[PDB]
Amino acid sequence: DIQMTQSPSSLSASVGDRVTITCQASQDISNYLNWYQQKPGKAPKLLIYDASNLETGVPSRFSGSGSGTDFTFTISSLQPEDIATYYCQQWADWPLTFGQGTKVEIKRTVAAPSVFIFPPSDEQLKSGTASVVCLLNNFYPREAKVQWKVDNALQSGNSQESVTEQDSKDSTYSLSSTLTLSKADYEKHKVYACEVTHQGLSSPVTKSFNRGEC
Amino acid sequence: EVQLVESGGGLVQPGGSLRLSCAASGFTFSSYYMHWVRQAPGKGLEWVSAISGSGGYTYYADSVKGRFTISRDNSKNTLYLQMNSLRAEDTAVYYCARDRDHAYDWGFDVWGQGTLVTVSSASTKGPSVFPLAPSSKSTSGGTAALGCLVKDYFPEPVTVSWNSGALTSGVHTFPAVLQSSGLYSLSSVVTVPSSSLGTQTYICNVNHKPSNTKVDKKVEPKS
Amino acid sequence: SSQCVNLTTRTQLPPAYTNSFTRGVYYPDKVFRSSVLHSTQDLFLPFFSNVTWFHAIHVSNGTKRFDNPVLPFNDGVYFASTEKSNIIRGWIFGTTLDSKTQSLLIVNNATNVVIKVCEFQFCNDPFLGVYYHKNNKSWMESEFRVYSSANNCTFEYVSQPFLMDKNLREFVFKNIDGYFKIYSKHTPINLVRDLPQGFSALEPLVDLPIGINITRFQTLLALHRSYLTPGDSSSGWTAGAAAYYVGYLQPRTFLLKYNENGTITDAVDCALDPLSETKCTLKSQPTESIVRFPNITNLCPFGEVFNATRFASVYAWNRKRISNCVADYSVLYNSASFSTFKCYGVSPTKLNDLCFTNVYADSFVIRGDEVRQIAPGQTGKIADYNYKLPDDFTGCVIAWNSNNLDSKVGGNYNYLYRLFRKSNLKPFERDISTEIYQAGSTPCNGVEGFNCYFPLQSYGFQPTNGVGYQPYRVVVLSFETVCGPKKSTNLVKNKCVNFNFNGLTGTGVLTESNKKFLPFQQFGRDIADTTDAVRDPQTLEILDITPCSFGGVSVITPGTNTSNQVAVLYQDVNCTEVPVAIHADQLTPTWRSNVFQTRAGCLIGAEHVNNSYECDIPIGAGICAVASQSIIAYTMSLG
Repeated sequence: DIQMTQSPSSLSASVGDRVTITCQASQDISNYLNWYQQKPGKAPKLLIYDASNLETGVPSRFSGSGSGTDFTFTISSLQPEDIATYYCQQWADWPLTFGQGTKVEIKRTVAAPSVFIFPPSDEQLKSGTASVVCLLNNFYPREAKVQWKVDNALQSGNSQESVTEQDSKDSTYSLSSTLTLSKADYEKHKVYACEVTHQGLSSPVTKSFNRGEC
Repeated sequence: EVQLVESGGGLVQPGGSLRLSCAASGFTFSSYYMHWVRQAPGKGLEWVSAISGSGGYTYYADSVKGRFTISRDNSKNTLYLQMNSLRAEDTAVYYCARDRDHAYDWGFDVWGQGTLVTVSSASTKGPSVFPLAPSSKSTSGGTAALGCLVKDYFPEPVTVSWNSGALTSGVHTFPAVLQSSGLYSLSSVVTVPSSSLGTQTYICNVNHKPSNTKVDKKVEPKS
Repeated sequence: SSQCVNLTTRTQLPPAYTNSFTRGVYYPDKVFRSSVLHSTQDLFLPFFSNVTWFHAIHVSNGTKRFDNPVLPFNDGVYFASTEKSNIIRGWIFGTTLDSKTQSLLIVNNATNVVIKVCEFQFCNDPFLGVYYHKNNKSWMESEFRVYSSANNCTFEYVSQPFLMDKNLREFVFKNIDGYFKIYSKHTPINLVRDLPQGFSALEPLVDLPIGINITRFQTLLALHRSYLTPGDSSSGWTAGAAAYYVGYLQPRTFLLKYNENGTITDAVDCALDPLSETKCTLKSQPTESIVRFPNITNLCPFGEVFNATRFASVYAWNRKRISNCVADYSVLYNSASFSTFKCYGVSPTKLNDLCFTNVYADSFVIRGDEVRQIAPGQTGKIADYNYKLPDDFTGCVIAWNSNNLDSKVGGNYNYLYRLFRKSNLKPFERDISTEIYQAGSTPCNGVEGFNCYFPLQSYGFQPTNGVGYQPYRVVVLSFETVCGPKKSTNLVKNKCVNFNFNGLTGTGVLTESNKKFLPFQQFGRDIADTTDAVRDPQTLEILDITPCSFGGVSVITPGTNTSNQVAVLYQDVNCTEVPVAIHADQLTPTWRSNVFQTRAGCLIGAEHVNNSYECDIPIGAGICAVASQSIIAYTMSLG
């Protein structure tokens, strides 16, 4: 077996910057290394093979080198489509192991997310599932706290989260939080509102809903 | 065009057996090295098995040694992946993987798309489509959000749109996450002008291919 | 060389093809062994093999003829003949037998044996003169008419005659490893024409250190002056009285049966037939060997570390990566200067036939009292805090007396060892930690006192100290580039060979392959862990490994006690003739009569019987099996 403890686990930089992601090695594999590009939810693709040679149809901004136990590889200029997680492979004989992963992301200007609340309709009333999604769309960065309160009481453990991967167009994050609830709790509760903590927001901007459109 | 369609993926109980099919087209499947690779849900990739010389030979992983068997076929040029005594860690999306190592190129060939494989004791459940109306008083901005929402399904995917035929503005997509109830939960939103809500009528395009469930749902901003 | 005479006639006599019976058995080794079966691959005459029914000289009016031919030596020669006239006197061996090459000579007279190896020039028909000494009424040798030149003799041997005293004398001539091995045996017979049937384990006469290439021979005869008359007549000599019979040894496999006297009584060739090969499989085909190791490397720098003038302390045990060199372990194992020699996984011997990916060298100095605890799994300050051997260590540990090295007049206090460490060193770990140890709750900050102590103490190995107190050097060899001796031989394809690659051994046929091993794979295996191919060093070429010509050999035997006739089962082959009979020797691949293709495979020779019988010995597909004094086959009945 061959171990490659790629560092960092994840890094981010601005558009056009030079990015170094470390592939180490175990035992003098020389120049038998191939590179892989893998976008979220997409099939992996080669990026560089033989540790120096780009494949056909590959951007010239992708380049790698090295031998022995350290392999440099550079992203000369970050691009909005460079959004992906890249894998360094072990092409040494006895082919057992891939890279543990290096995730690359974009620095962006902090942006407030457009907030909205979906009240459960009669069909959820018919279904009995009370779902409220307080929208976080095109916000940056992902460290942004969504505060949930019902009837002026702070909520915890009764909400769920879902983090979007990079957008191709704007590269900016997106999130949905679902304060799950059953119908029974819904007809015996009144006040529903979501708070979102965000740098660009002076204060967490609230939207409040009450059953019966109040 | 070279195309590696996969078939045979689905739900299997622990310790079960399955044969995966990867039809190969556009090239000589009987003369090119061909592989299998697996990638755990949300985790990295892991090598599985390969046919050293298309038409013969063998090559297994120790993590699939004895437990799992690889095989190919001639003539119709199809690939197989025989799984035996499956485990929980075996759960992953699987790719009928490629290869050109025998020639001067030391890398692999094509990358067909690859299909999910899941091992669980739960049962396949039809998706529960839920509406997501805007506020009748929604004037917080020109952007108005809706999602022809799906809940309590297994597995992904679906699409998103709304409301009855001819108001195509504002396409956006959102990805799903697993929820604690044992069924995946998916959401998506739409960024429409606040004028185009309920007078003119867009389409809801929501379908789940395993269940072929298509529902055209109606939203007038309630009352 | 002597002046040569033209005696051979233009008329040629054709050679013959007859059987060797079971003659030509000789002892493979001089090690005394008794009641043991020994398998060996060496040069022999197969049973029933082709031996030529030669005539050395033949008289065909009074017409007489003389035709003494010339035969090459190849690998080895077996000779025997039935003659008491002593006309057959000796032999010549070598490559061309001219003055250009060193050649051996054996001389025998009525007095003793004389041996010399000079540069001899041999005539086409060498001979010696003999005459009747009528006053003493004795046949006596007259003159030597073989060589007039003899220069640069490198060996001489003197002993009693061995070929002197219907008279069958049987001799074996070999030249192996610089030794000319001569095996001799004499037997009176009651036959005239042919070589008699039966076995005769032929006795080892003497081994002679000659050491010269030999590719051709010719028998030495002593011709009477009667044919040396100026005409073509031999008035007082039978110009046809001499005939010789020679067979050629071939590299074959043999099994030797020993008795309780240590004497060989019988032997069986595995190449006689499958019927014979059955007994080889049950104990009741390859022709050559090829050896190839990673080559083009220098010697390993053992002296740079073993014979180092200065040796480091025990806590500073070193790493030397050893690669791209050849290693000789005999000088290390057999040095008389190493008191401790324990190897794990590998044997102390035969290390020079093994190869390793990488070797690490460990060296230091400790006292005699510290020699004992140097072993895997030991515990102690050295074992826990200074140096921990892995439990799964693969290699050797070496310790020995190094007493007279590190003393000085005025006190030598160079070496130190660790007393304090919080955790044991991992297998193959280095820690250079020398922090001021804290033995209490107050942080020492490099200041000592109560509960603050210096973790290092100087040995000061003193010559006047006790024997155990005295420093003895210790070495550990870690085994992970490096190989034992042997220059790689060139490769031979499409021939059944015994191969030895980079520490891996096996038999088969080397041929080109399309299977592409990964750039660092050296060997590859298919299912059932069969070494399918190997990648050739110094050329990075890939060679396929194909077994020699198939089918599993399962013994279908009634038993040796009743009769020696059995049948052969070919499980999954069509009626393809053992790969089109590549050998075709051994009674034409053992008669290659009736051919009966079954669902269990293809069968040769055994009759198929229409009616069915109760099963006796199954072959497969419903057919079992002696009757009509012959091997029989029939379908099994169900009751």
